Amino acid sequence: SGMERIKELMEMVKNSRMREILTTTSVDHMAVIKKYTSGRQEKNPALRMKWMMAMKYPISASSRIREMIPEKDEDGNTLWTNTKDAGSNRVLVSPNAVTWWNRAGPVSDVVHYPRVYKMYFDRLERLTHGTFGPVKFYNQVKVRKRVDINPGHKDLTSREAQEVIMEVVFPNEVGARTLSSDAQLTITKEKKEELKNCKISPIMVAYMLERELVRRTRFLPIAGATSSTYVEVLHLTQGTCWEQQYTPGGEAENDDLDQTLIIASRNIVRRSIVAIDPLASLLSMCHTTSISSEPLVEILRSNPTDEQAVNICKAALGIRINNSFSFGGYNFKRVKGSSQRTEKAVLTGNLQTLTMTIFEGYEEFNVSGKRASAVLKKGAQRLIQAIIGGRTLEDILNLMITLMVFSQEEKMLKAVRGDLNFVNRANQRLNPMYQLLRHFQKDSSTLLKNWGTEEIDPIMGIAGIMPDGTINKTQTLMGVRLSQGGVDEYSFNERIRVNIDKYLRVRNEKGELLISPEEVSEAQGQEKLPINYNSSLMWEVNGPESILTNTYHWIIKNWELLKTQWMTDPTVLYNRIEFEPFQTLIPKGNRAIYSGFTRTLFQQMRDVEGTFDSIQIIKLLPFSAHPPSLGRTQFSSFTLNIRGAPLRLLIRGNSQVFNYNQMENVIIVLGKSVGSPERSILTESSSIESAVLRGFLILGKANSKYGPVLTIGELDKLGRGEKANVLIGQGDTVLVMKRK
Amino acid sequence: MDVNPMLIFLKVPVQNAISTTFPYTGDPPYSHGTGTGYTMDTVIRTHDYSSRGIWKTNSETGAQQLNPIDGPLPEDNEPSGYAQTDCVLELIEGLDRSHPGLFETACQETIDAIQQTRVDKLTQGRQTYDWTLNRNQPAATALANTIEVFRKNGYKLNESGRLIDFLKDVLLSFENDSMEVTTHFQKKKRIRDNHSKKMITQRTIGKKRVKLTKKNYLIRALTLNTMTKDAERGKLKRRAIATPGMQIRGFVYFVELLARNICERLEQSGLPVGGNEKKAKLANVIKKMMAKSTDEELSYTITGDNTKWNENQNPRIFLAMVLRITAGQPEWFRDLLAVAPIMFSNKVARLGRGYMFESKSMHLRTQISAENLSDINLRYFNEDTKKKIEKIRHLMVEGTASLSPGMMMGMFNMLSTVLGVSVLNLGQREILKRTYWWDGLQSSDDFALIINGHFKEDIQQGVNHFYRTCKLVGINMSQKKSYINKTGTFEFTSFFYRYGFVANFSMELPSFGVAGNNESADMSIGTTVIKTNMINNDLGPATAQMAIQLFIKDYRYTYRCHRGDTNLETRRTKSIKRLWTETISKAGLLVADGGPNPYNLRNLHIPEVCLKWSLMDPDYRGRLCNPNNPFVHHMEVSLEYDAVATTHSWTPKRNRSILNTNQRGILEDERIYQKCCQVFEKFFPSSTYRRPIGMASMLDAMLSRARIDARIDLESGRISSQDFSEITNTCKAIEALKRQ
Amino acid sequence: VSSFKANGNIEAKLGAMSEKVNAQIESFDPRTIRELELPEGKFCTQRSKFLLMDAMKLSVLNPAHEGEGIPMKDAKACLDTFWGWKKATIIKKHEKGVNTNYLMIWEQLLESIKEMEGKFLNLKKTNHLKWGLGEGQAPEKMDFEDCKEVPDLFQYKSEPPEKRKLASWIQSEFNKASELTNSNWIEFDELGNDVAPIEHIASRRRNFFTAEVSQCRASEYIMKAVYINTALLNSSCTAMEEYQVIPIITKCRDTSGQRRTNLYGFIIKGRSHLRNDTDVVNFISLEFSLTDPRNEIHKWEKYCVLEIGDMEIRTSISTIMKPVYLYVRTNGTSKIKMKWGMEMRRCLLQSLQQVESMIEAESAVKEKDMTEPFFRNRENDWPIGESPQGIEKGTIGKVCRVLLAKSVFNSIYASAQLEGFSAESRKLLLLIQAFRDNLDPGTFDLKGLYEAIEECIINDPWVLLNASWFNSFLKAVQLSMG
RNA sequence: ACGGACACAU
RNA sequence: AGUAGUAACAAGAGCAAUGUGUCCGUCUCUGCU
Ligand SMILES: [Mg+2]
Ligand SMILES: [Mg+2]
Repeated sequence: SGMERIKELMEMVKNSRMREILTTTSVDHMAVIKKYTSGRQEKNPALRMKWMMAMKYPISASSRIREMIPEKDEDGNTLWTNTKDAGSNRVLVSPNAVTWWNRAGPVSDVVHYPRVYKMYFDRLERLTHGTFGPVKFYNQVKVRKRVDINPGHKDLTSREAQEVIMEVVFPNEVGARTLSSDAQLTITKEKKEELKNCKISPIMVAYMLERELVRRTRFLPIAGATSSTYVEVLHLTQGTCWEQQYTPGGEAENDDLDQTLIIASRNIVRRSIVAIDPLASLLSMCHTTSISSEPLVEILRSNPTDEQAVNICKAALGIRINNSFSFGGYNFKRVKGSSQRTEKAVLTGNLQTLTMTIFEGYEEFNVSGKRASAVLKKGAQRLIQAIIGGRTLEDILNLMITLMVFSQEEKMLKAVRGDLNFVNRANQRLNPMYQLLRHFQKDSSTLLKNWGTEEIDPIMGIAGIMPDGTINKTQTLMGVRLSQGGVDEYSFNERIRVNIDKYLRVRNEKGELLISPEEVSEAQGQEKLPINYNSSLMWEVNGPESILTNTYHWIIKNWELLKTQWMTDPTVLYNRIEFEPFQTLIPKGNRAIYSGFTRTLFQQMRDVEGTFDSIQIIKLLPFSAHPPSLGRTQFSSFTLNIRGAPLRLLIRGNSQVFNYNQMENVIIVLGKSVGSPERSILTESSSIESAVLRGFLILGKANSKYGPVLTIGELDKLGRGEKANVLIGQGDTVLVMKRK
Repeated sequence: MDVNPMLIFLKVPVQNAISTTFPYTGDPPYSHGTGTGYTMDTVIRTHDYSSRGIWKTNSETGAQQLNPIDGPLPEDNEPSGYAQTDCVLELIEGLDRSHPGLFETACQETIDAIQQTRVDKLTQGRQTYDWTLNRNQPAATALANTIEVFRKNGYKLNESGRLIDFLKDVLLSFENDSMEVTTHFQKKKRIRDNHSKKMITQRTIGKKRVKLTKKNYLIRALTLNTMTKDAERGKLKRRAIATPGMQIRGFVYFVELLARNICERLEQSGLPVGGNEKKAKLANVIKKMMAKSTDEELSYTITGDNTKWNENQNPRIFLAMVLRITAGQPEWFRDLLAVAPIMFSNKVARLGRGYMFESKSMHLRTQISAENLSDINLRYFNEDTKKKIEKIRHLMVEGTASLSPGMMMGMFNMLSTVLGVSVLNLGQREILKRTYWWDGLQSSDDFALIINGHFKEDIQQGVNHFYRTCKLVGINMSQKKSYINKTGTFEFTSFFYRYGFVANFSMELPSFGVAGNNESADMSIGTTVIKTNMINNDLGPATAQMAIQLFIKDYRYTYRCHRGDTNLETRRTKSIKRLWTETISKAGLLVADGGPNPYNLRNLHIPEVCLKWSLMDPDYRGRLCNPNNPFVHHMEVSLEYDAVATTHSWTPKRNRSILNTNQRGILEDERIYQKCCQVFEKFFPSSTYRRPIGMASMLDAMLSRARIDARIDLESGRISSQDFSEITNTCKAIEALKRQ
Repeated sequence: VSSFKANGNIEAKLGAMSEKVNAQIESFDPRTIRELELPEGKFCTQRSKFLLMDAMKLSVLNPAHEGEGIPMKDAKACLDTFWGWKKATIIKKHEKGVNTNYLMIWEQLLESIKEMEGKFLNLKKTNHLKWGLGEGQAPEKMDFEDCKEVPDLFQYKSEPPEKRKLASWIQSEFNKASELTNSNWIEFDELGNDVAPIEHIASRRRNFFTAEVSQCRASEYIMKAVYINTALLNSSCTAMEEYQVIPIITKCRDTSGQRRTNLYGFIIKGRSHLRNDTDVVNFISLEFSLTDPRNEIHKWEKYCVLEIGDMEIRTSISTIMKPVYLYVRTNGTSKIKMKWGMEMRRCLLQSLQQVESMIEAESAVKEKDMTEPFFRNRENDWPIGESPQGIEKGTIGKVCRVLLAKSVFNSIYASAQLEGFSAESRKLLLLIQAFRDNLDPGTFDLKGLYEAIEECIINDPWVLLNASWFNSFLKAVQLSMG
């Protein structure tokens, strides 16, 4: 009842050394004296186990084995022996005693293993009922990123889950801190009701709860899906040259499917506009695309996902549009106006150079969901007017932080205090608009006194909010008011009817241009579930790193066919649909200026004989997959958007993107070998070149018998029969003549 | 035909077969005998690279200290220690300018961590030099001896349990004119061995109280014990490592915590990242460096190491760095963080074991210790040791040698990283305004430096500028271990980048094998190591299946658990054969019970009990996972909790004995501490789960808990009033004893 | 420090610093670099713990005797199959030893094998056995407190190793170790059933890998080393005071699937009170051979070779009567050497992970599994050797066996010379690769790199062979650029 | 949280 | 003698740092087909 431990403490206190230790050691010093060890350290346990298992008794167990396991086997083995001491509570045990217990010990009716290790049985249930597709062989472009190896609880973070575990298992030891969430409280009451009358040790209960509730992450090289059920089978699903198609056993997660529907929508939308019919291609790809081995159009008829590119895929089919987008989890529904996106290089509050994406153009908003409402008048970097509503008085105060992050003026971008790294510890680019969100939730005093005040007229139906938390009726902040009733429901939460056209601009029965394809967010996220665009319009796995390698891999094996199309009737070659998903990597204003340069380079390779570089026709060819312009400008590199970072591709020589390797006789793209082009080096390696400059011929290396040096942009005022020395790029000079 | 493996490098690139250059299947080189020669070598070299500095005698320790700081600038390419304090301050000022708010954020995190760090953080270490014993001890043992000696001498600030009060006691103990410590002495006695009939020496260790002087205590408090690093790959000759005592370790902890907070937020630091995160960071650095370049630019990468990194660093430079990083901070914090460079500027190095001397007439050998080597006549050494002893004699004090320059191996890794990052940070193109600029990444001494320039001579001028700035701050680039090539391939700490990081599987080969804990733990480790190398180190699927088979073969040998139908015979073949014959479902027996191997590629992440659970016999499952398992430890709630683990989770017996050495007198205290910590956990259940905090003694905590537990049990009706009165009177008897 | 402002101090000290502090880039051209300078002296001698290509087995096919599987019972069963014994004579002396002691050791061992009972044969401690096992050779360890009176206390010597010249025997050993035998040496344990298609692909590739890798001679050396180091560790820990006899056993399966137990000779353990990890236990190795040591005498420097018998040898035409020699030496091993010898089967990983990676690299390019093209289409497409006709190209299974033999010989001849040489010559290999990529390599001290390489080439025959291999690869690379 | 193993740098 | 290699073992006290990352866990015998 608790009498035995106080009698034992009396017995120990009657010893003098024990009493001095128990009276002089504090609870903090007990952590030090608990790990006190005065013997020699045991090293090398592998070697020690190798030779200790040759002995008869390598195992030390408690003395109760003398009552549970006999001293003699049926075969005559000795199972345990008493130690060299006399009153030791410890015996030396043979592994034959372990085998005796496993074959002839007491059978128990109560086993605890499927409950304590329920996580691993969940894993085995996911594997056993899983399905295997084929194996495809291609160059896997893995990217090292942080993923979840244990998903944890959705309502908890790791520290909140550890505090829930302490409140459940050891409730009288939690100390000063309380549980600061209602989710913590519901999980705590549920786990306390679940774990009543448990004869398991509390530490094993705590570790079982940590396997259930605590989210663990690791940096792993992932090629495909990144949800926690595709990460446990990462050794099975991917390798260096192969992909095993695997669907785990069981029902998928909802928030995982909601995310990967958006990523698959944006790929099909961005692929479609560089087709000659952007609607007929989007319908051809939506009906064949599958997510976690489930078709797309059956997901697009039951999902409440409110996103811009999802709405193109539904308005093409016929599913009704719930027109809104989501920042922070709230429905940010537009009303009126129109904008367009184009990024820029702006400065932030912590003196860091940031590449933000700001929506330039007027947009009227009705932002409302589940706790409040807001009618945000807003244009270009200007929170003009927001009559914000609510239900409780405090829930308006947190949503006040929500709208003022989305505003992005020249006030909130320079009213940031603290340390807000938009990169991570691996120099990985975090998206900026959600980093100001999680920062201003608790640091809000810089967003209330830098925002200032604006004068208003005493009209009824309007309240106010001050910087210092005062509800007011004379003054308030700039562009933010407070209403009472707000805007009612069943107009944001109605899925309205719309119609689509050939170029995917989505307009309703009145004619509101609700979605244009130019308003699609051109980001490449990594999906939680795999996506099989089983179509002849895409490649095997999408991704900007994969579109680069697979396009050049296809030109290299089809080079015997494509070189003949290049030699005669070349405009049939440029119009290939294999070349079309490569154009999603080029920015929009750069497409016609690159094909006009490239085809002008390609025509000078034809009118000048002997200047046939098959390694440079390959490199420039998927930049001609567009109707050209007549803009006679000079380029030394072509930029390519991959994960936000514009990779350059040099017209002359290797790069980090297109590297030809003379040693292996191969073209290396992004570190992936994409095959030997033709192996025609002896016909190649010429002197005169024609596909580097526009209207100019490189004539060998540098020579100063013609005058000074120029650069690539300063060749505009030249004449006939005039040669020069030009910095061509990558630290070298060539003799260059503007021809006839 | 003579067979040459290296000719495979004709066809395969060297990075794609780099695993054939690591001979990591044989044993690594170990050191035999003493480490005194490598200690003397490093003392001689540290004073050789600084020899043109100033010599002074310390007023407190009496040692000869060499000051190379602001010394004469070097005139050749030898390793130099003449770091210029103004250039170090300029580089740290430039690091603060390029990162505004970095030093203040890192100092604030260190200030918050100083106030909440306990003394027992210092028990996180491995083998620590114990100044009370003049010997290495484990870290918790060394801290307990230091706290015991301090509180015996009247330094009771560390009774609060915070680390900073222990550090105040460390600084206050230097004023003590006579320290009184407890030392381990021995008592020898000539007995006759009973099993070989040879007269041996019985060593019996006891405790003894001695009186240290003030200078002897100060020399011991600045003493770094030294030894040779064993099992080091890649080197022909051995080097020495050092361990500091307990008076240095808390200050070194706080300084390295500040420098870790700085290094986390630097994009050019390779610490504290590692693994996939470090490779992601290096690939991001390569891509950003090619992003911050125009097309008329060469780019070259140095694969760099530094010559004698730890010997050419300086604690006075670290003092200037720490004071400039913490500029504008509280002066207690600047004085606390300055203690570790001041203590490393005045350190001595204990020389080691000494040397083994041999007598050919008497046919004997004796170990002459490091403290007796100053009295040995010089004719008794060999030639290299004679030269070492003669040029170290003016540094020798109390068995140690004075070592004022140099830090030691690994003492300040992050602070040295910050210095290298400051030199890397100098090369931004807006700072330099040259025709060149550089960038890169820097670990402890390894760097990858990317120099961009318009011509190859600008690359040379940039390399010269980087090299000479590094020479100004004491950093010496290794000219024989470094090289330069164009950007696209490099090496960083045995990571090989050939347009992307290749796999180096040989590096992981010492982890494939039987680990030696017990049967279940080794099975888990073996499958997990195979799976982790499938994911990260590109272990192919056929080689992973072969690895599973090789692990199961070595496992079945090691625990003598071959299959139940085998023809082999061991000590446990008969009982495993009985268990095999009596079992209906043989496919559910564990491999440690003669069962079949269940593992293939797909189920490598599932433990063996979970994998076989639906195939076990209910008798075998009830015996194997019996909750009355006599091989594991049972926690008392007599009555104990149920077990969860199987019978294969036994513990192997230990052997902490030393040959001919009785040491019961020094092993009493560990048993008494274990008994006190066992009786504490009867009152505080979560002590083994979370470390309990507290400043009250263990006995007061136990009596308070017993009183409130008896009162809550009497309120809840779970005990009677007589039991409550008996518990309260037992507590009053314990308090009557505790008063005396 | 708190009031410091920079005023161009770095540029002032860079103006003041001498111009002899510079990092001048020397352009690297492998066509103009020199070969590594191999040392001179006497030839390198054999130093493996057992005989590799000269060893002889006495075998029993399908052993069914009593107590089968016990090592001394199998050793008696294998000695029963040889009746051509005679009186042993020293035909090649160990020049630093007492060779009559080795003769008496062999006669004592054979006499005690003839009349042993039990499972473990422990030889009596006679004077020749105490000599050959180094008993009494240590000076008596004393404390210095009772040793100050001793007036001739001289420090232990720390001489460097003496340089040896590369001989041709270690290349012959490496050529023999890359060859297929007529037996399976590695018995791989069972696997779970294949459910995934990738497991079918992996099993199909693993069957090719096992068919090439298990009949190799290096796999026999793996199993020999694993058995020897295992039995030596178990004997060294359980029989610390006995002079135990450990037979050198292996167990193979032939091309017909029949079991076979092979005996290579015996090992007599000394006393093993191993406290450090580098503490040496001494043993005597006595190994059967059909190789006359008087041809390559310098290889057998540490051995006393006896002639103990005659054997009918059936050649391709008819039958001769060859002498049977017994190679006897003292050798020694530590616990870490035994530990790393018991795990030589991970050499099988280091080979195969390389070969599979090559198979996988082509599989990323051809977009299909190229396992059966690599093993069935018998193309010669990897340089693995240098004949007098030039560079010889082998199949991928030959590459399997050559890389396997390289890992096995790294494990057998593991030294600090090897560790230093590999880490230092890796830089020169990467520089040659950077030249062949047209990445314009450059050095800062190439002469210092060469002196860092060549100080690691002292006397180990494997290191001298690897340095000669690097010289041959450099000549091949310079000829490919001719 | 603590411990063990392995890798790398010093 | 031998192992070995800058100093040792060849019995008679067994000397394992710092930093980072990854992985696992929670107290008289020798036989690998
Ligand atoms: Mg270095
Ligand atoms: Mg280094």
